[PDB]
Amino acid sequence: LTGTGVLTESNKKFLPFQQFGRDIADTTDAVRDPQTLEILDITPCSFGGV
Amino acid sequence: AYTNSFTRGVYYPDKVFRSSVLHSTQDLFLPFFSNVTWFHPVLPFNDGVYFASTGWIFSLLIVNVVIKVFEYVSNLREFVFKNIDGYFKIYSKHTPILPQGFSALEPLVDLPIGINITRFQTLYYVGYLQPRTFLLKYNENGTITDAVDCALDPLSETKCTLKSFTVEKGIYQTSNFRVQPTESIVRFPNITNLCPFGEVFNATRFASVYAWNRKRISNCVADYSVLYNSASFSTFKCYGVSPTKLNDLCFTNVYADSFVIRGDEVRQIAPGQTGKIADYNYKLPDDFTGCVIAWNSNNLDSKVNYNYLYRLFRKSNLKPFERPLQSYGFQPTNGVGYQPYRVVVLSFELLHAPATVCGPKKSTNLVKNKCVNFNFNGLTGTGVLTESNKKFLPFQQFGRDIADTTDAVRDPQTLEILDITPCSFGGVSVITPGTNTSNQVAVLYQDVNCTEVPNVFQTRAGCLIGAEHVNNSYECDIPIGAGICASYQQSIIA
Amino acid sequence: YFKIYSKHTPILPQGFSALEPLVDLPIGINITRFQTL
Amino acid sequence: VLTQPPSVSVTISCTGSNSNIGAGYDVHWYQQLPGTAPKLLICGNSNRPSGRFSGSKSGTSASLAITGLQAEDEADYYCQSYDSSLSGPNWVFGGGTKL
Amino acid sequence: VQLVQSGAEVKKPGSSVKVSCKASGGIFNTYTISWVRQAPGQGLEWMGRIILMSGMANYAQKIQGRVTITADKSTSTAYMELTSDTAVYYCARGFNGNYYGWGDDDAFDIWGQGTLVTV
Ligand SMILES: *[C@@H]1O[C@H](CO)[C@@H](O)[C@H](O)[C@H]1NC(C)=O
Ligand SMILES: *[C@@H]1O[C@H](CO)[C@@H](O)[C@H](O)[C@H]1NC(C)=O
Ligand SMILES: *[C@@H]1O[C@H](CO)[C@@H](O)[C@H](O)[C@H]1NC(C)=O
Ligand SMILES: *[C@@H]1O[C@H](CO)[C@@H](O)[C@H](O)[C@H]1NC(C)=O
Ligand SMILES: *[C@@H]1O[C@H](CO)[C@@H](O)[C@H](O)[C@H]1NC(C)=O
Ligand SMILES: *[C@@H]1O[C@H](CO)[C@@H](O)[C@H](O)[C@H]1NC(C)=O
Ligand SMILES: *[C@@H]1O[C@H](CO)[C@@H](O)[C@H](O)[C@H]1NC(C)=O
Ligand SMILES: *[C@@H]1O[C@H](CO)[C@@H](O)[C@H](O)[C@H]1NC(C)=O
Ligand SMILES: *[C@@H]1O[C@H](CO)[C@@H](O)[C@H](O)[C@H]1NC(C)=O
Ligand SMILES: *[C@@H]1O[C@H](CO)[C@@H](O)[C@H](O)[C@H]1NC(C)=O
Repeated sequence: LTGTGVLTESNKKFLPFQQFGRDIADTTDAVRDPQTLEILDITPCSFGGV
Repeated sequence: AYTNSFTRGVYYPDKVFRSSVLHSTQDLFLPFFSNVTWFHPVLPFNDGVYFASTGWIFSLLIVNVVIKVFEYVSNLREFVFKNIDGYFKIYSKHTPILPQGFSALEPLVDLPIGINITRFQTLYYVGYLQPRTFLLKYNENGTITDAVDCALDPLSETKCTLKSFTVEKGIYQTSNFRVQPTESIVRFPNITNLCPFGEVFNATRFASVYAWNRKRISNCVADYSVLYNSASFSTFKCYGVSPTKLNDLCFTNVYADSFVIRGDEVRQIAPGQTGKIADYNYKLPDDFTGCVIAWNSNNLDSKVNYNYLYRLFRKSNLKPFERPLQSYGFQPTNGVGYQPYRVVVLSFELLHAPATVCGPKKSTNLVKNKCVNFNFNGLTGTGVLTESNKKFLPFQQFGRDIADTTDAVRDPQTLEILDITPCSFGGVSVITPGTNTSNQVAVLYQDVNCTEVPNVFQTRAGCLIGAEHVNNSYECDIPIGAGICASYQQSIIA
Repeated sequence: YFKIYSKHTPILPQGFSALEPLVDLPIGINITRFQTL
Repeated sequence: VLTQPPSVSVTISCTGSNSNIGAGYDVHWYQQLPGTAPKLLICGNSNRPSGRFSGSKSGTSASLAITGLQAEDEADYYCQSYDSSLSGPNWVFGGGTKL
Repeated sequence: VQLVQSGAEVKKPGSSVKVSCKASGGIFNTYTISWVRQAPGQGLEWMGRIILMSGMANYAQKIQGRVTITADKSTSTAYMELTSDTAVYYCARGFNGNYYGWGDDDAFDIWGQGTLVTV
């Protein structure tokens, strides 16, 4: 499952069978690291008007 | 024996973590409060199966854990078995103690098998899954703590509509109501205009094959039924078209070519054939479209008959449809290939002109005061047909309203005028007191008569079912419309 | 289709009147000239 | 009745008369395996259904050609044609040849 | 198309038999049903043909007067029945690849299982 952004440690807890999570608008919010199983949050890369 | 699956058979539809969120999903679920077969035996497998107990064979065999078809090796026992796109999915949970209380089943294993199972055996409750929409409530830990079957009843529909497990008092539109057609009718003018086939097939005098005669047939319907079910046709064959489809197509013109030849000569009146008739007297083109009909006409021709002529010599070959000599001399006593056959060839002409020759149009009876699919003399529509009080001019077939929509039609057989009204439809709304006081609702069908909907109060706004009508006025609470309000007392009143 | 429309009234004169259809003939021919007899 | 050789070890002949084969009428061919109904292998002069075979007419005779001693096709082969004599239409099957 | 016939049965000699045949496959290109019999050790014999549309049937002269064929459109069946041998009676549809309908140059392409009748 693809995406782009900044990966940080998550404080969320996934159930043992869950691989990634989604927010209210059904957008990927977090993923599980498939090798060590830590949960990583995905934040957007900053952008905005200048 | 059956039991009540109060709140069971729900599973996590995917591998996605959700938290503190309400989610609407469509998947194969066991409906709430279903009839689950209770065993103390081979079962069907459909879209998916719910199974519970207090090994399996699907040949996919699960024997406690050894799974073989492909091979894989790894209180209330609650399972779900479904298979999609070749994957056999097993869901499972084990709990202490069908019982009450909601619980979702976690995925156990996804098996990439690629097989279609329709039966299974167990070596004990069996339920079935089907496409339904469920609302799921997740907690902070990603666990499903509750669920709503959006198709179970009107309150569940309201909860799904509002994306909430709690409903505030008010009136909400949750779905539409629409009356479906129950029958289908087609109506056409009762036809008397049949093609003069009698002068082709039931005539007394025929031209001989060397100079055959023809009729031009127009402005009629060809009742092919009369010809193919004839009591005496020895052969009947069509080229480019099947006899059973002739009534569904219209030609510009059809022509009936008739002549007399001997019995065994009849196979020459066909495309691709050669011989004394095919080349010298009646040439039948290889691109011929039409039907050839022939029969034994001995009784009306043969004599104890040097009448019909054909040729033995012609300097050059004939081209399609052109029209030295010898007489046949038909005799009452001969073999089947040597008495006379009467032959009629019906050619089918299609060109850049209005079609003129069709088959008869069949009609159904007329249905009134019910929703039907219909077409009157070719113009389609749907709705309820009633007697009209309108008067059409003698040449008018149907009428239209201000928005150029069919309003009425004339019955093509009896010429009465029928109005077309729409099949009722409208929003269906749920009138509910807050969930914090009561969990019962009244349902309003907008602009629907109560007699056509399937404690009923017919109002101007629509048909209100489940609320009772009282003669006491009150300050309004949940407005319905047209001066009517509803509230909760110990039941819902209007 | 050769369409004929027609009406017959007692008595060009003034006054509006529409002509009702008389007959629709499925002929398939192009006419560019005509004669009255 | 159409005349056929009792057996053939190749081609299967079928001889009639000018009232049925020399009449121009189509001669169809069938292969009947023991235990079941006959299967059509030739329609018309030499057309065939899906599923090695050919044939032709000459005078009042006709024949079936089978090429290659494949498997053990020890079927009873029959010819069929329309007969235009007697006092009415009838269809005639040949004596039958064992291959 | 598929043509299903009756199973085997035994009658007393001199009595009558009715053999059914149902063209359950489609019935969309079937205009006529023919009956052919085969005595044990013998070739095949045409007995008759019925045109389903018209209800008319022709028969082999050798059995004329003791055989009838009935076409029941409503069930898509043809009944072959005899009055007063131990042959197998086969049901087959007529077919021609050059034209639709029926004639003299057509052929029996799809055959049923064969119903034997013995005494
Ligand atoms: C990744 O490899 C480590 C060994 O360093 C192993 O302990 C761990 O379980 C593996 N992760 C997965 C998801 O298999
Ligand atoms: C289960 O089936 C019985 C009839 O055997 C019926 O009376 C009962 O109402 C059904 N219950 C449910 C929930 O469908
Ligand atoms: C389902 O059965 C059909 C045969 O009717 C087969 O072709 C298809 O591949 C099967 N489905 C799967 C996922 O294998
Ligand atoms: C969520 O998990 C924590 C353990 O970290 C537990 O204490 C808490 O009760 C759980 N929440 C619910 C609603 O069960
Ligand atoms: C010919 O006339 C007979 C009545 O003698 C009738 O039954 C038959 O249908 C007619 N055939 C045609 C084509 O009109
Ligand atoms: C329909 O048939 C009846 C005979 O019952 C006849 O009187 C009526 O005029 C026919 N209708 C039309 C439109 O021809
Ligand atoms: C709502 O629920 C609370 C209990 O949590 C109850 O005290 C309150 O009276 C209820 N309100 C209404 C209008 O029923
Ligand atoms: C409902 O239909 C009946 C006819 O069965 C009619 O008498 C009644 O007035 C109608 N009521 C409404 C509100 O349309
Ligand atoms: C309202 O009053 C009428 C008499 O005018 C009576 O027939 C009817 O039953 C009453 N309805 C209710 C709900 O009390
Ligand atoms: C009009 O004339 C052309 C020849 O110029 C002809 O092809 C066409 O079909 C005619 N129109 C109609 C309706 O026949």
